[PDB]
Amino acid sequence: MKLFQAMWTRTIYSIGRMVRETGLALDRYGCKLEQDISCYEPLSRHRNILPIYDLVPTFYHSTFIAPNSSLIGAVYLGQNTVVGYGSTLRGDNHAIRVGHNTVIGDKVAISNVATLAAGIPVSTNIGNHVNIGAGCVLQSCVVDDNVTVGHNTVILEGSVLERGSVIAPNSLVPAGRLIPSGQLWAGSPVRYVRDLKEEEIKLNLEQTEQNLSIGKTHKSSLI
Amino acid sequence: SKAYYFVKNFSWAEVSNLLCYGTKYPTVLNHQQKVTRLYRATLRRVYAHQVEGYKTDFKQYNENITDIGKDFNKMLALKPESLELQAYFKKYEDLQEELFDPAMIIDESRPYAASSGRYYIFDDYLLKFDPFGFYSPKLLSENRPEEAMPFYEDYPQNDSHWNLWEQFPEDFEDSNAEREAILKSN
Amino acid sequence: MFNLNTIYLSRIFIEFNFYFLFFLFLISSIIFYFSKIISIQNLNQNSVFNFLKLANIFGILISFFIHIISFWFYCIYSYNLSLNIFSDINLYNSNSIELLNNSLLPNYFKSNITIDFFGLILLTLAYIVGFVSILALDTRLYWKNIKYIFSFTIFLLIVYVYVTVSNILLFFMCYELLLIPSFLIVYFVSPSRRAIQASLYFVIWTQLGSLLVLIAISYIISITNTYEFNDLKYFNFTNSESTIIIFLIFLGFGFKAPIWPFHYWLTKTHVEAPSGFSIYLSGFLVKTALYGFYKFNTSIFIDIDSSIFIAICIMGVVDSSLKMWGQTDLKKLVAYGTIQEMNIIYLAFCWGDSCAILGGILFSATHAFLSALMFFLVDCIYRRYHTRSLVEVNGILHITPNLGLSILFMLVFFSGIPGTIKFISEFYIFSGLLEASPFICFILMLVANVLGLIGFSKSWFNATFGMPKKNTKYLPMDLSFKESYIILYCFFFLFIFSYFSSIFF
Amino acid sequence: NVLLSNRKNLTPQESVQKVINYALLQDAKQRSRTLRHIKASWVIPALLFTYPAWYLAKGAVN
Amino acid sequence: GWDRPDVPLSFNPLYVHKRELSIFDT
Amino acid sequence: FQKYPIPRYLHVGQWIVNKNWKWNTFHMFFPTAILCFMVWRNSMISTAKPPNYGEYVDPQSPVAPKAIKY
Amino acid sequence: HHHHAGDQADRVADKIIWINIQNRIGQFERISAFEGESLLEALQRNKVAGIVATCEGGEDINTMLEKPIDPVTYGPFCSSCQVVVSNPWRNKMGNLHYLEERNLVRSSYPTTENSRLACCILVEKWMNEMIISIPQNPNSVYEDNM
Amino acid sequence: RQNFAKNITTTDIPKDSHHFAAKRSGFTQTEQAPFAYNDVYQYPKDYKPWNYNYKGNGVLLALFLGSAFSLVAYERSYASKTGRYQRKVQQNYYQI
Amino acid sequence: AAPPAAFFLYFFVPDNFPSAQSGFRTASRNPFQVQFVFAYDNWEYKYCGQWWSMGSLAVNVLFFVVPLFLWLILQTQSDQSSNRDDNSLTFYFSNAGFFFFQIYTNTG
Ligand SMILES: Nc1ncnc2c1ncn2[C@@H]1O[C@H](COP(=O)(O)OP(=O)(O)O)[C@@H](O)[C@H]1O
Ligand code: FES
Repeated sequence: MKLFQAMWTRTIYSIGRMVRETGLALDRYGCKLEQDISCYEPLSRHRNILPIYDLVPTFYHSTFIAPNSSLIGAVYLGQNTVVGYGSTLRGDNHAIRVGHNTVIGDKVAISNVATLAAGIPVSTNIGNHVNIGAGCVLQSCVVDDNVTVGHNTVILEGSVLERGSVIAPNSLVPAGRLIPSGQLWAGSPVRYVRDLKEEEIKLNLEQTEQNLSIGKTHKSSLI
Repeated sequence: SKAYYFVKNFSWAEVSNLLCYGTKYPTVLNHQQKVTRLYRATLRRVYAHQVEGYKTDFKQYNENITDIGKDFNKMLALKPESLELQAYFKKYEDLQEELFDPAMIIDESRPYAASSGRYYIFDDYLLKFDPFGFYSPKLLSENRPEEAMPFYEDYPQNDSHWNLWEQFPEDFEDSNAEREAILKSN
Repeated sequence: MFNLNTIYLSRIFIEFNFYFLFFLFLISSIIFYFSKIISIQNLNQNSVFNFLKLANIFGILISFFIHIISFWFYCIYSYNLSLNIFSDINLYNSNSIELLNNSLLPNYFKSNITIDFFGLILLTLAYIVGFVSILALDTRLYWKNIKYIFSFTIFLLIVYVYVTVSNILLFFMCYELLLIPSFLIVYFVSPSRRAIQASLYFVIWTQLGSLLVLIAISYIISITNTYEFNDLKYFNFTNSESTIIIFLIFLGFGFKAPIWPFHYWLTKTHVEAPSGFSIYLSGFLVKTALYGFYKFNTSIFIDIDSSIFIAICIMGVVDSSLKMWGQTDLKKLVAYGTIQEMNIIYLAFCWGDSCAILGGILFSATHAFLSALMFFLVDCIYRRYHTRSLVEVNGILHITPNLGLSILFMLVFFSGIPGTIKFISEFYIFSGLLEASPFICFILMLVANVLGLIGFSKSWFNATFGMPKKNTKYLPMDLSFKESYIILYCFFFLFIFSYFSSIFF
Repeated sequence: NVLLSNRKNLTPQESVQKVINYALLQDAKQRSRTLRHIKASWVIPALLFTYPAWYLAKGAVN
Repeated sequence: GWDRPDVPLSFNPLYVHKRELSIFDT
Repeated sequence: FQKYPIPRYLHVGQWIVNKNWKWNTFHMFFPTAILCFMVWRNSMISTAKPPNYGEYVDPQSPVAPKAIKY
Repeated sequence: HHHHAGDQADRVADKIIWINIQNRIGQFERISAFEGESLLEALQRNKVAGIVATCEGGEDINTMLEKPIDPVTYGPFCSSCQVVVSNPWRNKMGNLHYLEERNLVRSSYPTTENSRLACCILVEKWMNEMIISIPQNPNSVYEDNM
Repeated sequence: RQNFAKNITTTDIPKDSHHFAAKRSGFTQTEQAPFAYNDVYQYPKDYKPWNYNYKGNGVLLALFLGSAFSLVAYERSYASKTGRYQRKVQQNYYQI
Repeated sequence: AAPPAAFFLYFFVPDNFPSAQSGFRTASRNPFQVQFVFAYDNWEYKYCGQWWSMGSLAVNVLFFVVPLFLWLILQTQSDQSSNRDDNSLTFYFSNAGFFFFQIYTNTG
């Protein structure tokens, strides 16, 4: 019975597409007949929010999304979550879920792999109070709460980062690896570093809160 | 020693060389090697005919082996270019030919024996093979991804490709719960 | 107690099965074309290809099922029809029954459907061999060439129209229509690089044969301005025209059903073609030449001696069977076996409409199933060991024993144990040949059933036995359920069709 | 929403297991929705264009 | 008596094909 | 021959002992006997036999061999 | 190749095969090529004048560059990639394929006994510092100007 | 390559997690990060890989019903062939 | 003999989909085995008339003249059938073009 609703939705969408195309073509013909060239303007075609057919990005009013950024497909954002300048989140294949009070840097690129093994989520999941530095690349990974990732870090498919762990800048987490809670790891073949202390965790939390506050201030200034 | 005398398309000259010497090409052997190999072949044949025979006489066997030993001791001390050594070689090759049996007893330990290779022995590669996980545990991840490699599923044993679209339970509730919740929130 | 209900059941089933297949094909084609812009596989889980696959498989199976019931109807119909004219001994009455037309669908190509036993045997072979071949082509179809999933439904439709017409022109057109799909399959689906030239060889020989058949058909059509097999009863051909026609049709149909001097194309095409299409080519396609020839052989009065044609067929049998020893490739060996039994079948049609045609009709189905089984076994070996040469693979037993058991049982069935239809066909043809030519019968029997059998058996036994020592890190697993059931069904069909009704044959 | 829900009261293993299960369930729902949309995209052309194609073929042949 | 090891894999020696297989010896 | 290991994945029959072989033997033997009994019972309908000792075939009886009237 | 775990990559400079060329205008050129490649591909990548290469190397399945030449090959198609190879390297090249000789002797411009079609040459190790000459090749069809 | 999904919805895959435990603690400065999932398949413990694990009655019931229908249909056909409403059973039957 | 260095190998069409059954594990091939696999297909004659004497001239001639022998034997046995009034080697025409079991009905 829901197939009938899907069929009706597709028919309505196609008719709307036809109407829009016919209107734009008539406007271009009017251009020409009027010796107008406004419709020849080569403006940028970039869209801040690009929804695939039924995959529409969804976020709260409290989220900051840079006009340079690109959320495509099923991208779900929690409250007080900021995406930096030029970041791309492509959930055309599978969804990208981001928790609340999470900061995503400028040149972070998040995508998903086509298929994975049984029991491994193929989408991207990011918890709450998570800091991701600029220049990071993320693919089909699980990041728990209160996790900091340094700049220019690559996290591959099937990776799991437990709560409270820290990844040093310029690192790589190999595919299908677990990084336990409350530990610091560094290296491209990422290697174990001594367990975190209370002062380090407090400083990381304060830095994440300050970054979120600065992002909120930037969003307020932009509007 | 491989006993492939008759299962390869050999001529008599090759078989005679293999019977007298452990090779088809006795010209690449030293003088001592040739003498010792001919002595061993002659003693083997005499044992096969005068100890494991039909009506065996031990006294005659002892006499013949003593004479053969004397002759081969003379043979060893000669020079390779001498004609007497060549005559001795010819005599004992003729002796090997004259006692030739189309029904030689081949020891069961030889590579091409009658009962050789009767069983296929499985190596550790086949013993440790288990695609499905009944005998050895199988990960749901199907493999352990090594570093510097992407995580990819193993190739299945049966690549049928005769599959349908994904099957779901009847009356499966698949509404956009997250989208509805967020839209209700704002 | 035969009445009009059975007559109309048979006719309605014959026509409506075709329309069922055609509507399936049309709906699937529309879905394929209008779903996407490019009409190539999307390489994801929700590809239309999946659906298409199921559809095609579905339809063939279902149509086959309907066909079976349909086939049974015809049998009874035909039987009683003969009776209705055998017992009409009173001089005042005559069987004058005139039927009506269905009000739901039109007659395709404005023709009245007529069917015979051998045509429906050909249709059944098309159904079964097409099902097996399409099952043996899943791995070959992928990105940018999935369209050829539709080929076997098109083959079924063409063969249906071929076997259900009394129009000699539509007959020839349906025979000619079979070349383009075959060439396309060999050209675009074969993985081997040598298949590019093999397709050209296939085309050029098959088209030379088609040109000869075309000359004969044009002769018949121009001399007698008619397109019905019935009208040929009221026109006589002179000796010269009859000789020309019989020579032309014999040579043209022997190009496709490979007679002695023309089998190079068949050998190359089997060696290079994909396994599924090889199954279709040996199992069914060559049989299309036997049918048409038979029709054109039976509708004309020929006053020539058939010794030359019989000698050509026997030379084909001898030449093919003498070459089996010196084959190391298994697929080439299966191709040579196909050649010898095809020539044996083609021999049976060299006496006109006599009782020799029954053995040929049965042995056509026998060869269809035997060749399908042998090529499927070769495909299984090739996909397991990545080779089909005796010098590279042996000891198929002791590792994956089911394949070796299948090979041995295939060898038994090919040898012709008296419990199957191979023995029955051999008995028919050899009894007739012994009466017609004793020394020829003995020579053919000795050459085919001893020398060729020994070569075949050597090449197949050596691969089954031995020790597979070379690459234990890459040794394969045994048969899957699909292959096991296909092999078992081939064996079951042979054994159980040994029990068909004796009114026919 | 398990992801938006507070999970600090659990151990990290429990939290990651809960997140993984929620993600798998949502993935299955999204897969079902996309599959039904593509099924509708298949179904519509058949109903729209099967009769005109049959009309074309019938007018051509008989 | 003596704890014998498992049956050795040398019981099935591997052939090495020192010579070419002629098509006249098929 | 000395025993050597057989891979677990192979469904081959080297040195196999089934611990439940008695029940399997029972459940393969008795239904086989019943099936053979049914086959024999069917086949005794079409079984011939010469006359017993002390009996003669009357040439004019219906069971006696017959010729054909043309 | 042959490498072990942890080894560093080799240098492209050490793998370069050098070709020495006399132009159609009497000037000298030095060209870098690699093994497993045809001479035509190296010459065209290095933008060497004098070759027309109308057929652009021929077909793609049964080519002249495979070490055993397949019998049912069609051979070169335009004979417009001719070069002249110096004595030692040309002698090491060997006798010509009959199809290549047929295309060489049938060209509209004069040839030599050292003439050799570039797309029929597979670059080898022993061709380092090989000396060749490329006089201008003939034009064939209208589209050669386009 | 295969593109189907493995996280099915019809049922949960039988598995156990006690096998292949993760380390999660006591790491050195040179070893690799531990793996994540580690779950392995669990078989029903009554499964025989060497035979069909078929415990149904549907195939036997269908074949038996088909054979019984064949018998009754033959009885009806024979009764109709002799021009009778039912088979006339003779008082004595003899070898064919 | 040294292992072959140049020989005909296996080849596949561009963009071929590989066969991936049983885990898709392919081993290295043996040069002598591949050489034998592809030797016969590419073998050819060297000069005109080489075939006649290749092997046994008498046996090759006998093989060449086989079809004539079969035709002559068939002719002799046709002579035997003619005087005994046996089945001759002719296309018999006794059904007047009516096919084996063919439905012959009318409409109207
Ligand atoms: N392909 C072949 N063609 C011709 N002769 C062969 C071939 N293979 C083996 N032979 C003959 O069989 C013999 C096999 O000996 P071989 O097993 O190679 O002994 P070894 O392993 O000690 O060299 C050789 O001496 C050779 O004469
Ligand atoms: S480029 Fe055409 S022949 Fe070389």
